[PDB]
Amino acid sequence: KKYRPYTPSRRQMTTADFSGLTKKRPEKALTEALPKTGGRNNRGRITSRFIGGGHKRLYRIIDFKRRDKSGVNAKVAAIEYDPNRSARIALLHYADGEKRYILAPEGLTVGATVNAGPEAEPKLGNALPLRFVPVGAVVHALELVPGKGAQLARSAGTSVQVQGKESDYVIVRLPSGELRRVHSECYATIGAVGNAEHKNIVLGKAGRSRWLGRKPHQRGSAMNPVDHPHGGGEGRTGAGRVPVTPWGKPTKGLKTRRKRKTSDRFIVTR
Amino acid sequence: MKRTYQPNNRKRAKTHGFRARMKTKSGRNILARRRAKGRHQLTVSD
RNA sequence: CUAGACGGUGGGAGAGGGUGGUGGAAUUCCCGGAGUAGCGGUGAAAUGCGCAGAUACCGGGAGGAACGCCGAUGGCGAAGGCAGCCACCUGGUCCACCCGUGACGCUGAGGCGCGAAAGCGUGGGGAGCAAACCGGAUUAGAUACCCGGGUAGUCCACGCC
RNA sequence: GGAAGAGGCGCCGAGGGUAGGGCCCGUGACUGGGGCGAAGUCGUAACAAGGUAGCUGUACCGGAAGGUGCGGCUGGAUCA
RNA sequence: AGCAUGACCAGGUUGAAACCCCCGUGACAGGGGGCGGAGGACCGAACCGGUGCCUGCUGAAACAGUCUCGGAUGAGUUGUG
RNA sequence: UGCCGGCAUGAGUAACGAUAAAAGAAGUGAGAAUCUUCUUCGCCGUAAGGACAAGGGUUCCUGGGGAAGGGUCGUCCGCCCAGGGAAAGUCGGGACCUAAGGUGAGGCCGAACGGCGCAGCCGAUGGACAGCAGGUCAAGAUUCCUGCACCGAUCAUGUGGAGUGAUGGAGGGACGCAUUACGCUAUCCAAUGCCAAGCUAUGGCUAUGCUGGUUGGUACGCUCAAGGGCGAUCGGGUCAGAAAAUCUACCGGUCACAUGCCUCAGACGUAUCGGGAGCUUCCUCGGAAGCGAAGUUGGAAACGCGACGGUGCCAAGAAAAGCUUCUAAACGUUGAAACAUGAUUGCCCGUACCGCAAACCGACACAGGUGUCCGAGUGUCAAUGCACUAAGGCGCGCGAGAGAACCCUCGUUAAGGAACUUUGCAAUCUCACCCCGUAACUUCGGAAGAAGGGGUCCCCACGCUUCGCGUGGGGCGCAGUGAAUAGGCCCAGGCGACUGUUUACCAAAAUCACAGCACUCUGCCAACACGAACAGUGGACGUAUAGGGUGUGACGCCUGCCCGG
RNA sequence: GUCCUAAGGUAGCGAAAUUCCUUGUCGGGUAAGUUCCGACCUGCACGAAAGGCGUAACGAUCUGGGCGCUGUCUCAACGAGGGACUCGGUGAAAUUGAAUUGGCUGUAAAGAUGCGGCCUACCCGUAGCAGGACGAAAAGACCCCGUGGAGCUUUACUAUA
RNA sequence: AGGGCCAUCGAUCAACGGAUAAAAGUUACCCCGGGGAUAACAGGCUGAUCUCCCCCGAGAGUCCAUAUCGGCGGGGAGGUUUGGCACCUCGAUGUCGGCUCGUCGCAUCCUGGGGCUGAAGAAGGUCCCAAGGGUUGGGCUGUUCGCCCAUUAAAGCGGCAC
RNA sequence: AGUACGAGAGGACCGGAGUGAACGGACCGCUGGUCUCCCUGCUGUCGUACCAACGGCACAUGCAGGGUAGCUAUGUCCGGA
Repeated sequence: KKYRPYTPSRRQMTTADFSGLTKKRPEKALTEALPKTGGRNNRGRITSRFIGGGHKRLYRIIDFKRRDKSGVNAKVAAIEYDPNRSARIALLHYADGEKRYILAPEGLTVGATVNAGPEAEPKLGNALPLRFVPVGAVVHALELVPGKGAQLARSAGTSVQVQGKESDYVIVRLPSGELRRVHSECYATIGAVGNAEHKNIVLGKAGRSRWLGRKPHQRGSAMNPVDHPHGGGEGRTGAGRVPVTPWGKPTKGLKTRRKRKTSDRFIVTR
Repeated sequence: MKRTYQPNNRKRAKTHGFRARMKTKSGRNILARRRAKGRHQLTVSD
C-alpha cells in the first residue's frame, strides 16, 4: 500500500504468499539477436558454487554505451525487460548501424530527443567528457574502462553524489561503499532507475523461480566430519567460530594493497 | 519402471564401441587389452 | 432593503505551509604537521586515553542534525504548532473608494481534519547525546544525583493513538 | 331419489425429541485487585532545594513505592 | 540433480483482484453488484508417491494383492536423449 | 558342514497360477473333455481393442510328425521342416538449422596419456507432404483398379521482353498460464426423412407397429473470408546489418481510419460409384457372386480447426530450412531467371506379428511393468466410478465328485453396543441434488458444501416448454433420485505454520523442507566450487537491497550479568 | 556476610514429547488409575535465538470422553466360493550319522527316549495337532577375547594440498 | 673425521625385563575370527534374604505364660525371593505379559468331620487330616507386581527355562 | 425359627420343597439366525419388433423382506444327594 505499483504481495491466499513483481512495459515482440553469449551454471572441467543455478540462461546481451558518437541524434520510444535480473533494460533507437542496449532512467511514453553529445540536452543524454557534474543526480550507467563504458545492470541504487575538485583529482561516491572517493575519467548516461526498490522485492512462496532461473538454497552446517566440523552434538554447537573448512565466518578482512585502494581509502560498512 | 540400463547404445560406439579408443590413446592399449594381450576374441562384436 | 455574511480595487504584515541548491562560528573525529607527560572530569575521585605520542595546536577531509545576535510585554497561528538567502504553489489578515448579490446565517453526541516530545512498521540514516545494558564512585545499603559509553531512538516517506 | 355417525383424508395445533443460539443463578482446586485488625515486614520517591523544585505522556528495567529520553505546567521556597 | 524437444489434467463447488452505472460522497477515500477471473481451494478419475490389517515369505514372483490419501487451474507429473 | 557328476529323500501328499460360469451336435480318427462348421452363457470392452514407441528378430502363413518342451496330456504352437508374405516420386534417414554434451588440425595449458576450444560436424522426438475413398489372394499396404492434390521438378514454345550469385538482419515459422465462449461437422443423436426384406398360434397386431441401409479430398463462388493487423509514386541512413541496396529506422505533401493484409465446418459444393435384404449363379461345403435401390430435415463434446482470439498474469515465453525478407568481383542488351504447359522427380529401409502385450526387462509363456492416437450406447448435474451387447479380446497352463475339522472370502443377529483391548487401524459404519436452514473461535473470504426441514415416479388445466421445476385433485409399494455413486461427529491438552523428501522391502513422525530477519565476507579478468592444468564457465555474462556458509522459521511482544577460557 | 568472580537468570511454561526420587499435592469426568487438564511449587541437572510463549486452517502423531455405530468380548451363531477326502500327470527345494522312534523317577559336564530300576503296547495306513528332537538358516553379527578392518569426530603423535 | 678400552655422565619410562624417543575418543549400520574352555535370561553345587513350625522365663490379657504373641536366641524341610559357580549349550535355545489348553502339588484359597477358643447366639480366631470340586467383571500398563470400584463361600501359595 | 442362647439388638447342631452362575449332553415340535435361487418390491442395460410379462449384471440372490430338511446358543430338561 505504498510504492509504484502492482506487487503480487498476496496477503496470504492459496500457496501464493506475499509476492512482488513487474510494473508496466509496452511489451515487445522478441529480441532480434543476442551476439556471442554462451551459457552459465558451471565451469572449468568442474562446477563451482552450490547455490542457485536454474534453467533459463543468457538473454542479457552486451550494452556497450558510447565508444564513438561525434554526432548522432537519437529518439527513444519502446522498452523491454530482459537480462538475467529483473531490471528492464531500455530499448534505444537511432538508425545507423548497431543498436547497443543503452540504459534507462525513468519511464517515458511517446517522445524524448537525445543527443549523446558533449554539451547537448538537459534531459536524457549520453556521451561526454568528465568534469560535467554540477549537481550529479541519478546516474544508472557508471563505468570504469577508458575506451569502453558500461558496468551496472541492476535496478538497485544507481544514484551517486559527486565530490568537489582537489589534488589527485578524485570525486563521486558509489552505491553502497561509504566514503571511498574513486579516481575517475569516463562517463555514463545519467538517469533514474525506474522502480527503485524493485530489485529484491519479496515473492510469495518457493517453487516458481528457484529452479525457474536459479536454485533452492537456505542451508549450512554439513554435519559432515571430514572437512565440515559443524555437526556432532546432542543438538547444540558449543564453540567453534568456524564457517566451513575453517574459512573464518567473521570478517577477517581480505583484499587490500591492490592497484587503486592505495589512494581510495574509507570503505568501511557501518 | 526404470531398470538399470535399457536398450539404445550410443555410448558404446563413438566412445566405447569398436573404434573409440583413439580419442583416448591410453585406451587403445585398453582396447588392445584383450586381443594383442592374452588369448580370447573381443567383447564388442560378440 | 443592507447593519451581518459575501466577492472587487490599491497596498501592507510573518517563525503559516510543501519542494529545491545551500550560508557559515558548530562539535566527534580520518589524516599529515609542531612534536611532551598528562588530559579529563567531582565538593573530594575513576572505567578511558600514557612510553604506540596521549592534552592541545595549523591545514585537507566524512557528515549528520541544529539555526545564536535580532528575541523583548514580539509575530505567524482556528488551534496544534512555527523564529537562515532566494524561488513554484498556497492559506488567514488590514482601511479608505461603498460595486453589487440581498438573509444568502452562528452553533450542533454521531463523522471528516488537526493528531504537543516519545512510542509502531518498511527502507534509509548516523556528528552530538540519550531508555536497556555497563563501568570509577556515595554510603551500611545506591539498578537514584557526578562522570564515563551506547542500541531503538533525536533524523527523511508513509500508514497508527 | 342430494342422508345422520362421521368412513379415507388437507396445511392448523396440544404434546414428546434430536439437534445449533443467546441468556441466568449458584458452583468452581488456582489466581489479579479494594478495605478491614495489634496500625504486623524491610527500607524510605513525593509534602521544606522531604537529599533530581512537581505530576503526568509513552517507553525498558526492576523485592515495591521507582530508575532513565524529552515536552507541557505553575499548582516551584529562594539570589541563574 | 543439472540440458532439450514434446506430453498428461472428465467436472462440480468457492467463485476473490481488473472493467461499469450509482452514491451518504467537496476533493474524494469509500460503499452495492455486473462482468471479470484468482487461489500449491474443494470431491476425486487419469497422472506422482504412499498411513495401517489382510493373503504370503520355494508365496505369483530372489517379487505382490484387496480397502482408506494428498498432488488433481500446480515448491504437479512424464517420453527420450 | 568341501566342489562338480549322478542317485537321493521331504512323497506322491501342498500344488496346475489371480474362483473373470459353461453344455453339446458335428469334422477327425488311435480312443476324444478342453480343435474344428456352429445355436445357445458370460467376463472386459478408457479394456485384458486396433495403429504408432523400445524390444525380441522370426513372429504370419501353404501346412505338416510327438522325441521334448507349453508344470496333465492331447491329433492346437508362434516346437520341429521346404517354400511363401511387409511392391514407392511424395509416410522413413541424410544433405538445408539445433539446447545437454562429445569432438575439432592450429591453438589455451597439462610429465606423457590428455583437458579444452576458434573455422566445424554432430546429437535429438526436434524447422520441412503438394491424394482421399473404393477394386486385393494364404499373409502386405495412402505404393495393387477407379473419379483425385501436385511443393519445387526433365525440355521447349507463348504475356516477362531483360536480371542475378553469399552468413543473413524479414515479416515470420520462435508457441509461457488461465478463463470466456464469439465458430464447428465427421462422429453421434431426432429414424416411419428415402426404400422396404416383410410380420410373429405366442395373447397381440397388419399399420403414422415394425429389422436395415443412404456424401470424399484437387477445385472455388455479394448461398465459405465466422473472426485478429491502415494502405502509396519525390528527398536522407550530419558516416558500417566486415560494401550497396527494393529489410529496419526517422523527418515534409497529395489517398492517407477516401482503399485492406486475412479462413475452421458452406444452402452445385459437384465429375465419382459404393451402398439394406439380396435371384443366388458356386462340387447348388469353401463362398468366388451377377446386378443393384433411398443422392433428405435439425439438434449434442473435442485437448479437430479459429487457436501472437481477446482481456489479464508473468515466475519477462530459443538462434532456427522453405512460396516470402537483400546482393557486391563477375554475371548483364535481345535470354538469364521468377511465369503457363506438355513432358519429369523424392535414393536404399520399415510399411507383416504382441504391444502399458503369458510372446519386450522380472533365473522361465509368474495374478508386475511406463509413452502416443480413437475412444457407439442409452442411464446419470459430468462421470473415462457405476450394468451390459456391438466392432473386437476372451474361460486365463486343467477336470469331477463329496463339498468333515479347520481355512482364506461374504453376508445376516436374541440379549449390552466397545464393558474388548496397549487406543473404535482393521472390522464395519457412514457421509444424494433443489430449496429454506447455519456456531464458540475468526487475519471474516472462514470454520459447515455442517447440524435441520419438504420433495424429486405417475394422469393433468400450464413455462425459456425441441430438456428442468411448478399454486393443485390424485395413483402403486412397508418405503419413490430409491440399483450403484458417498467428510463418521464435537470439545481439549503435547509437536509442527499445511503443498515437497524418504527407511530404494518394518517403521513417512513433533524430522529436513517457505519468504522475513540474524554473522558476514567477496566486492572483480571476484570471493567459492571442481581443476595440481590457472585453460572453463558457473557466480552472470554479473560487480550488489548479488552471491558462498551458518540459525529459527506465519505474524505479535521480546531475546539477557561470566569474552577467566 | 562472603566464596567465585570468567560470570553470577529475568519474558513463558512449570510430573508439558526435561522428574529419578513417587503414579506429587488439591479439584472436574463415570466408581476408580503410571492418563487429558486447571494451578500450586521444595521443576533429577527447562530458556533466550540449534530461541520462549503466544497463535486459525491443515499434518495416515499420543491421550479423555461422548454422539449412532464398529455385534470386538461374552457362546458368537449358520450358510457359502475355495483348500482338508475319490481319480488321471507332473512333485522340487531348506536339511541330514544312524531309528525294534513308549514313559517314569533317577542318573549323567544334573534338559536322557538306546543308561540305570520298573511298568507298559496286536502290527500297519491316512486325516489332524503341537510338548518333542536342545525345531530349521548364516559357526550370535547383543557382548568379551582378537598387539582384526572399515567408517566419523577431537587440539589424540604426526604428515599434508 | 672414528673406534674400543680406564672411568664416567643424559630420562617421578614411579606403565620400574620396561622391549618405540614417537600417538585419542566413537558404532544399537556394522563384517569377520572364535566363544558360556571369555558376562548377562533357564537349570545347576549353594541354600545369604523368602513362607512355616520347635525352647522355657520375662511382658498384655483386672492378677494371671501360651484364648492369641513373644526382648535375646536356638534345629531345619522347601528354595522358583535377588544371586555366589562360568560345566556342554555363540555350527546361534529370541524379555515379559494377554486370550485359550491348561493338567500337577497342598502346605487346603472356599466346603467337610475334628483340638481349643478369654466364642451365648449371628459370625469368626488358630490349628489336624486328604483332595472330591472349584475360584469374576471394570481402570492403567507390555505389564510380574501393585493400589483404586463393586462383587465373589474366598480370590491361594511353590509347579512348568517366574 | 422369631426357639436352645441372649438381662436389651438378633438368632442354631438335622433336614426339608424352593431362585441362580461360567460350567455334560440332548432335542426339535415354545425362542432366532442361517437359505447362494421359491416369490413380491425398485433403478440402470439388453434379448423377444413391441406390450402386460420374464430372464443375464450388480459378492458367485444387486438392492428391502420373507423362507422349510439341518445347526447351535440367549432356546428346554437333566448335572454332582
